[PDB]
Amino acid sequence: AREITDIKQFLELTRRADVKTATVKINKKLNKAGKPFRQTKFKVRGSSSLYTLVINDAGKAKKLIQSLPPTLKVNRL
Amino acid sequence: AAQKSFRIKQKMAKAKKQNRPLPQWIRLRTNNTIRYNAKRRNWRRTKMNI
Amino acid sequence: QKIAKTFTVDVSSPTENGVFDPASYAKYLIDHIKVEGAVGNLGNAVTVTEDGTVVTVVSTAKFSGKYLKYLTKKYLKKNQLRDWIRFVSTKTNEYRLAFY
Amino acid sequence: ANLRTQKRLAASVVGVGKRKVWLDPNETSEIAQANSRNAIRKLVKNGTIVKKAVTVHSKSRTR
RNA sequence: AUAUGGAUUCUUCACGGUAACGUAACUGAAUGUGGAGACGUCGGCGCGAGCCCUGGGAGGAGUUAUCUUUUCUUCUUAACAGCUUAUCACCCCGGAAUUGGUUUAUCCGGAGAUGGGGUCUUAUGGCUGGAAGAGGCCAGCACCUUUGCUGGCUCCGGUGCGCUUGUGACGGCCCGUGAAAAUCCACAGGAAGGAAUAGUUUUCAUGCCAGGUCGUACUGAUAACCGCAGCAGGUCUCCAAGGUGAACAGCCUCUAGUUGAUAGAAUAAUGUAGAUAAGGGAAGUCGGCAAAAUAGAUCCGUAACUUCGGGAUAAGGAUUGGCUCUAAGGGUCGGGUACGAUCAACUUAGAACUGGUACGGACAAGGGGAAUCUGACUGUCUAAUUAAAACAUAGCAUUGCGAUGGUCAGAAAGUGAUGUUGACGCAAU
RNA sequence: UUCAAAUGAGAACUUUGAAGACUGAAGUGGGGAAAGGUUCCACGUCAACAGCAGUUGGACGUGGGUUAGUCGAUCCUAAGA
RNA sequence: AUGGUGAACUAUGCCUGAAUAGGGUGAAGCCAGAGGAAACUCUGGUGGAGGCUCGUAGCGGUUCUGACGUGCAAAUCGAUC
Ligand SMILES: [Mg+2]
Repeated sequence: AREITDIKQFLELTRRADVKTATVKINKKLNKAGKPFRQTKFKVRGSSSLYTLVINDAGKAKKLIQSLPPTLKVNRL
Repeated sequence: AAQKSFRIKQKMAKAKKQNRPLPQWIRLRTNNTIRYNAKRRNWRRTKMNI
Repeated sequence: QKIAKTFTVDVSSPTENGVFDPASYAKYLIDHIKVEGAVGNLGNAVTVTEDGTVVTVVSTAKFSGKYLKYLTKKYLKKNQLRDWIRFVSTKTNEYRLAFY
Repeated sequence: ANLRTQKRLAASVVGVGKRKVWLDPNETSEIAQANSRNAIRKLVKNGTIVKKAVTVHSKSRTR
């Protein structure tokens, strides 16, 4: 139920020792009428809040998929 | 009413247990005279006044 | 301003069974498409091209799929093709005729 | 047969009133077995319980 | 209960802004002060929300002898969180008459107006997270089948004296001025505890555990309640679509819900309810009882009398449809430091034409006048035979009493009402 | 109110479909308070009750059903006791 | 006569809630204008007062001395109000 903008905090927050699950969601959005893009949301399940980091760049989004720790239970849908 | 005290619902449970006809085998007893349930009560005929 | 929309009608299915005439259907659209409320006022604003399996409408003036359904349903009732042909949209502006 | 329960569930399942639910008269025997909401959902899917068309109130004369 | 990160200190317990004030925190015991809780009603005005109306577009359904780019229908976004958003209020500059600013409503300015620049409440609104993965609307492919699967679209606007509801700033009104506490916070105050190889804050963030007991179905009423009953009675309240129309009128329709009240056949008298009648027009009757007539709106015109406020819609006349037009009534953008374009409301007035002189065409809807008796008025009562000239009422007048009192209550009392009162009062007429 | 089908020994009255209507949003709609107490729902069923009927029912027989830290009570106080 | 029970109806006070279309009329306050020997008078707006008024819901219960009067009802029903 919260938003975070910096990628630096997401990588710190995903190793918070209370995080057990996280989801990756794919959304087909429309920025301009000339071309659609792919908007992916990275969500992490904290004990009290759900942090959603929204990434619009497809290339930067791919770099964040393997950046997550292996102990994290990542859901893709 | 919907919202009710425990006294009322407890006393309704008593009146719901008692609402059914006579057991069949009792009239088969030796020297039996009870022919039916004379204290049967229905919600449409007489009110409990509780 | 001058953007053109393309509406395609897939009449392939009912033409083999012999109950539909694709050539006449394009002819019917030309006379009855109203452009600012007039028949025959299609002064190159719209264009109906028929090639035997698909009928395409390219329009720069006012036009909508709900109009094209209205005209097509007008034709099938006129020729007693109703309860035999349905005007269906497979996807956006990709309408198709179903025989079933 | 008695299909008031079947009509009551169909109204609640399809989200419309009982005055709209249509029960197939020629398929009465099958509808009588639909004792749950899951069964009514099966019957709605295969056309045995069609919802209905709505009654129109046109504003053409008002416009 | 509790640790880490963060915050702070050798200038021991924060900084920045002239200021209104701001921030992620940023020691504060006893004690005291302040606020919230915490409050009427009506009137009109601004804003929001839902609904209503409506345009384009993407789907589905209906009509199609003829016409209809057509009629109906889906296009949704919760609690909570972050950022921003405010009428009012306030701060700094500056110093005002040729007074200015300004509201629908006339109030404010040398106790600092106009103006320029800022601060704040977050009702409310917008964007984003939630959240499209949900819901809605369609298309295609299989099946005894427990059944499904796969695809799309779910978008962008406009308007308003509209309806309902919330809210704001004001105004009117009062011999009426329209609760209490639990609880929550803040401030003043300086007890105590503290720093250097180290301390302190749990009003900052994150992290841990628990949240007992009783209620919860259903009706809520021409069948679940009360009326001896499945009774034409009674019983507090919330939401409220379109048209006509001033109207949560009357009439028709949409959503939703009913199609329940013993039926059948004939159409005598007499009934109950609804109606119409030539000529006359109250002669009927205790008595115009009953019925009829008038009736909406616009224009014209309106007496006696009067406490000057009324009477008054007095009385009395005209008009009223349809269609084709005409005129006026607005917003927002366009100029070196008069006008033009675009967009959008129904409102009024006028003119031709047209018809079996019709037109508030159904519904809806005052009969009027001249007088006498009586009650001043509004209000109240004999539930189930009397609604009145009765009672009340204001106003007027009188009477008792200064508290060891007046009036009244109590078996009595270290008892009570007025009395949380004090003659501009309380009591009795 | 009507036509037809289903069920049944039996249908004016039950169910389903169709048609014709009404309530017309200060409703014959959707929720509650007081009151009732199981009337709610399913199955079986018509001796009695529904002032005709009855296969139906708020009837009869047998059972099922009410899940809270957040909605209430629980706390405060008012007139009062 | 003695001792009890009732304000679930109703009467009055107090406490806390809740409800009440659409019209007509047009009070104070305010603005502008006109006539003016001054003094002052007049006109048009604005505004939205009243135990005002037409009239819904509501509350009531005037007349038909209507229906009914072994009723739907131990007080109801319709119209009028
Ligand atoms: Mg002079």
